[PDB]
Amino acid sequence: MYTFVVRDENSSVYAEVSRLLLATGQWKRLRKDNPRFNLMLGERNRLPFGRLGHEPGLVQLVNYYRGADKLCRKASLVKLIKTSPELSESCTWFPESYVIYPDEREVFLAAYNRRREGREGNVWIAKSSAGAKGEGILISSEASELLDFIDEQGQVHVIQKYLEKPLLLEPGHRKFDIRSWVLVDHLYNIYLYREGVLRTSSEPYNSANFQDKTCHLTNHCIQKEYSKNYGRYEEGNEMFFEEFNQYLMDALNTTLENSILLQIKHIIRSCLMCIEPAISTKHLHYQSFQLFGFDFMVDEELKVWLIEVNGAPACAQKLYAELCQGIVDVAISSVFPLATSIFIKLH
Amino acid sequence: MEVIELNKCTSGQSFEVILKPPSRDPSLEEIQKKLEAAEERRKYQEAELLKHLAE
Amino acid sequence: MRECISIHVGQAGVQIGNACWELYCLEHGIQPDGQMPSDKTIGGGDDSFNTFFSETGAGKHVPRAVFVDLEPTVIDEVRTGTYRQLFHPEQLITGKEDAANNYARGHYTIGKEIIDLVLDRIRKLADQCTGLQGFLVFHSFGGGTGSGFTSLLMERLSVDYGKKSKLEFSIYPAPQVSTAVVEPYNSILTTHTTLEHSDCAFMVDNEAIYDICRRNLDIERPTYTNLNRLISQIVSSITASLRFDGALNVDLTEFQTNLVPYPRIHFPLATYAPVISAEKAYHEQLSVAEITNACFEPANQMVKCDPRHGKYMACCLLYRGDVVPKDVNAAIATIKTKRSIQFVDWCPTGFKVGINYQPPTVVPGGDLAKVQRAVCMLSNTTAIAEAWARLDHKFDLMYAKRAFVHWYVGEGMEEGEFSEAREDMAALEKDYEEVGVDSV
Amino acid sequence: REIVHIQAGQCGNQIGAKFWEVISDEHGIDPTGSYHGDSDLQLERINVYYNEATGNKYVPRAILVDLEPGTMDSVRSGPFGQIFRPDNFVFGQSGAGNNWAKGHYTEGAELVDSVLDVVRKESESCDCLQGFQLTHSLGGGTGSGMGTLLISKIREEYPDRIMNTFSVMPSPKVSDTVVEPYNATLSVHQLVENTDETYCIDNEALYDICFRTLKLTTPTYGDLNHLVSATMSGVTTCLRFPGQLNADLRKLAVNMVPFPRLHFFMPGFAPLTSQYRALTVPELTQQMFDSKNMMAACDPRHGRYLTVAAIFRGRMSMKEVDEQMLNVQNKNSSYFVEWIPNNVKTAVCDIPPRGLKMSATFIGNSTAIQELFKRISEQFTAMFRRKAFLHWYTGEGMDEMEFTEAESNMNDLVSEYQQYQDAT
Ligand SMILES: Nc1nc2c(ncn2[C@@H]2O[C@H](COP(=O)(O)OP(=O)(O)OP(=O)(O)O)[C@@H](O)[C@H]2O)c(=O)[nH]1
Ligand SMILES: Nc1ncnc2c1ncn2[C@@H]1O[C@H](COP(=O)(O)OP(=O)(O)CP(=O)(O)O)[C@@H](O)[C@H]1O
Ligand SMILES: Nc1nc2c(ncn2[C@@H]2O[C@H](COP(=O)(O)OP(=O)(O)O)[C@@H](O)[C@H]2O)c(=O)[nH]1
Ligand SMILES: COc1ccc(-c2ccc(OC)c(=O)cc2)c(OC)c1OC
Ligand SMILES: [Ca+2]
Ligand SMILES: [Ca+2]
Ligand SMILES: [Ca+2]
Ligand SMILES: [Mg+2]
Ligand SMILES: [Mg+2]
Ligand SMILES: [Mg+2]
Repeated sequence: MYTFVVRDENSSVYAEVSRLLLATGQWKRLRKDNPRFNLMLGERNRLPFGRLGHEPGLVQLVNYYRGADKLCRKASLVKLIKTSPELSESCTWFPESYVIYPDEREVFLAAYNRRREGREGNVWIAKSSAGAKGEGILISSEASELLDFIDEQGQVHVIQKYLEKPLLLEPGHRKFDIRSWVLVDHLYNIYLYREGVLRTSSEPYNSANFQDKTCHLTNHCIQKEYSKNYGRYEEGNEMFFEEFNQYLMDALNTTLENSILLQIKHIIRSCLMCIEPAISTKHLHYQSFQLFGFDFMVDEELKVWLIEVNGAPACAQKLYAELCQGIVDVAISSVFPLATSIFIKLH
Repeated sequence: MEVIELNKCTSGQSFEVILKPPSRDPSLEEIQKKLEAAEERRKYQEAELLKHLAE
Repeated sequence: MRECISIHVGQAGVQIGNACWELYCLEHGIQPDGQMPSDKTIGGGDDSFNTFFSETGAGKHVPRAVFVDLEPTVIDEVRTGTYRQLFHPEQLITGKEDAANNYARGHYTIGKEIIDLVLDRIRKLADQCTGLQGFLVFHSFGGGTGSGFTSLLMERLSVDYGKKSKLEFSIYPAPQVSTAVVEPYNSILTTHTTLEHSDCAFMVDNEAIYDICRRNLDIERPTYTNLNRLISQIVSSITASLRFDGALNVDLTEFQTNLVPYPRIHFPLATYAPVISAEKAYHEQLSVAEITNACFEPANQMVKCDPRHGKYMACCLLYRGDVVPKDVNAAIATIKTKRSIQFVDWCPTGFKVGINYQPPTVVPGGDLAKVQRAVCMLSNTTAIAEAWARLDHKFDLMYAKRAFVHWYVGEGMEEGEFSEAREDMAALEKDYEEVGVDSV
Repeated sequence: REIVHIQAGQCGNQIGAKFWEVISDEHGIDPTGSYHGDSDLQLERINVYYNEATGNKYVPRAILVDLEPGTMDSVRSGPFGQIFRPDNFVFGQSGAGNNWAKGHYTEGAELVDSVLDVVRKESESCDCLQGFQLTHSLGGGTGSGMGTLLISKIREEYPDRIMNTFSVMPSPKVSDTVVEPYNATLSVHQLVENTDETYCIDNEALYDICFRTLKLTTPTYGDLNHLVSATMSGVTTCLRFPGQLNADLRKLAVNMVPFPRLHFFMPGFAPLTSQYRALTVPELTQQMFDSKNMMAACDPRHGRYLTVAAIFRGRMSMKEVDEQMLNVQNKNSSYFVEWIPNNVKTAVCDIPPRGLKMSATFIGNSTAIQELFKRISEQFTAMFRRKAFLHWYTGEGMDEMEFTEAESNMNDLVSEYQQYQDAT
């Protein structure tokens, strides 16, 4: 039989993957530190990639790409986009962004002065990776409050042009963001899960007051605790593609595929092709796959912007079964075979 | 991308390419002490064995 | 001209030494009886090949080599083999019984009894050198003799030849190739004791050589002979510059100057291409661009690791055969736009290139096809620390239970030497991390 | 790389004689000591076990010991009996009466210096003695009591040499007297302190294999000894023949024994057949790890392997051997300790044993061996609790306290094994 080890106990996704693997009767879970495994479901931090692929007679596979963190941290994502010629500073689907240390403190003020002098909208957002779990975010129109805020936190932050003109769902006049799940297998095929989730705001979008931040930040934890109207429009502030597509037809006479999904597929492909030579495990002595969470914003012109890339995403409750089954089919059984497709392959 | 310090002989050549620029020991006596100290520990352990066997 | 003395310790060192000197003789036109018809200076000379060979009055070319092992059966093969006439008996040194895979037995118990004899025989070779530059030392990490006696000898070489350089060729243990259970212990113990005494060390992982023999030579179960003839090709390409006319890596000092800017981080990664099966009836000869590109494939490295996730401190390319500088630069240009090659900040991004026009020599009847051009890349990359991590983990698993420790204490080693050596390795892995990785 | 072989008492000499018959046939040595083989591979390591005599005869480096003459007259009359050096038969007349005290303290002590005189003479003609192998039973008096006395005196004279024993453990299923557990418990304590490696050969296992697997309705000692001699040949293959493993008894001890007292091995052999059928490498590897092929009646599923050595003999695919060996581990990885990496070692030799195209020999250092010492311990205590049969030992000058101490020593051994069976 095939053998695997589980080293991330907090992963909702691979808890379910491991549950499915055992139920096939053809996989056995070994102890955390048994080196004789075929499959490692690895820890989030300090995954020991250097100990993979040295066990004689075992084809070994791990559920993380070494080096994919470059895409999945807020600071290094900005750096990767600016310095990669495939993406370039002239990248049209990623907001103007700068990395600030308590370095790009100077150039950020250069563009800030330019916009404010031109009387343009000058609202920015400051965020970081260390600012996890729904806090440590500042939306302001004054650069003073943004730089003063980062020095007090004391960690590497990004300042980004805040999308002042989002697409607003009706009724409710409300903000949202789109989560897409993407699976990259050991052959570096890029699979987009058919089902995405809109994570909605429950409160009407207020362009005057950025201090409240319940109608500005769409995270499921900020809407579950600080928001009135939570749940009235959609269960759990989650709209799925069928309803959203139907909305775009009724409201804006277009479809999710045409107005949004072509851009999303374009962005996913651009990001993952850019880092392919750095992280591909083709010809390597062990193989990798990884599940990614891409977060997108849509403006009122139906232009799609990339906000961030999550390297250890969770799944929406109603989508856990389908996607986890798809992970076993496409990423695990393709390497370790047992005795219609829910993914769009991005070529 | 520049080539520098090209040397040529009838057997071959050598040169350098620069793509981008940048930005106490133990004495003889001390070794002898260590080796003798280990031997003494070996002798001590063997004497304990032979003492044990004499009992 | 400045001489180099080669020292081969234990089974692995001796058997690899035999494969190297055999290949050296083929490369220099020296027959097994030591005669060299092309050397027109009879009885002497200061040619480049004289760095490795002395000369007798009868025109006999004798390796500047000492072979040391604590049991006699492997060196007895040298004494009766094809090249038995090459060496004086004074150069082949055997003890009565071996170190039983036990570092402490090779280092303390048996080593204390044979070390002065070995130094006497090396002194005899040194006394024939007008300007000895230092020593090339071949040994396994895993054997009791290769680990334990080598570290004792290196310490004494530092005392007796203080100003002389010392390079290592070290065989790193792999379960696919006849390993013993205690080899992680012996590897850590000998690396700790030898570290301060070695200026440059080329690690060869038996796992990587094994898999190259399986994949590229189509040998299902490689023997030591298959393994060692491949290793001796890599060794030959590293030492070619000491034995032939040239201007790169012309003395041992230059190895550290070109590959080792930080003294403790002195383990260059070797990568070699192409390795082609001699039984391959149809073969298309590979271009400069293709063999150079192959130098950045993990599958061709002497130690399996991923240089994309480390940083380079230095990089040397050593070509043999039909290669001209223009092809090399055109190939480097292409690779830099395709591969992840990142140097540390305080080092220039570049390559020292050496070309020798003579293509690799292949042993008649061997497994390796003759090729028109080959390259060995020596790169000091922090990625080689993956091998130290793998070894330290295995050490930690056994040492937590003190499994087998009594065998070492019973030879007079103190238990504290284990954790002292483990602590040194921990600092070593930390040094690679500070040099090679950026904060996440 | 010389080994000096010693065989003591009835069991020790009958199993020892079979061992020399088997390996003499493997090395091409006829019963008169003349070599008549066909491969020089037979002669490359002949000196490990044989001295070369004047007329190019080969003589076992073997010393034959007993306190009564009967079994050694049988050996001398036996098939290869003339091969042994006549001066190496050392024997008394009184016997030891299945009594460890007679062997260790009274009758044996009168004879032991004569044995050491012969041991000294054989060692003197060794270029570089590896060490000693002893064959004996633990349930009688001579092999058990005089055998362990011998081991103690050899250690005093050769403290840096390896001592290796093949020790037959008693079983009520194949029993001569009720005092066997006393004799075995007294001996185990000696072995814990004074051997480096001991092959535990359980007469209960031998009987079960003859009965259940070989379909012998009425096993005899001779049937039992066939299994022993095949196993002894198997575990000494790498000493006796060339191969890529360049290892002797000390290298075996270094890599098999992670803690000095835990040096009691479970041997096994495959095939065992009740035959002309081809055995495949998968079958050979499956059987060699099967409890039913083990010679110590212990269930390996009841413990964990600290270390394993596997030796394959015959012309077979080494690639297939590795695959099956990796398969066996990767399947049953809950029976190997995870804190000794690469603790299963595979070795190969081209020469198959007599009458087989291929075979495999298993050497396990498993914590399950503790079941063997528990069984002896229980049988000991059931008698010792009532001081039953003790007068046979106190009449030779022994005290009850020495029994209490041997019992505690074996219970400690059992607890040491149990401490590593849960070690994680
Ligand atoms: N590549 C290669 N590795 C070898 C060779 N011989 C042994 N090894 C490796 O070296 C290690 C074993 O050590 P040896 O060199 O044989 O031991 P030794 O130095 O002779 O020491 P003792 O025999 O213990 O006294 C194992 O990892 C072997 O795989 C060889 O010829 N080639
Ligand atoms: N540049 C921008 N312009 C407008 N709104 C933005 C923005 N960047 C972020 N937001 C809003 O802030 C929310 C939180 O931003 P961010 O993506 O940094 O949080 P996060 O890292 O917690 C996402 P996840 O929970 O998936 O990891 C987003 O969901 C979005 O609604
Ligand atoms: N396997 C085997 N066991 C034997 C043989 N002879 C005796 N035994 C066992 O050995 C023990 C008796 O010891 P024995 O050697 O006869 O007494 P000794 O002559 O005083 O050493 C009992 O456990 C017997 O079952 C034999 O030839 N083969
Ligand atoms: C003299 O014969 C042997 C000597 C050494 C070994 C041996 C055993 C086990 C090992 O790991 C548990 C090992 O690493 C090396 C050698 C060995 O096992 C193969 C031998 O044959 C049984
Ligand atoms: Ca000359
Ligand atoms: Ca020095
Ligand atoms: Ca008497
Ligand atoms: Mg995030
Ligand atoms: Mg050796
Ligand atoms: Mg009897």
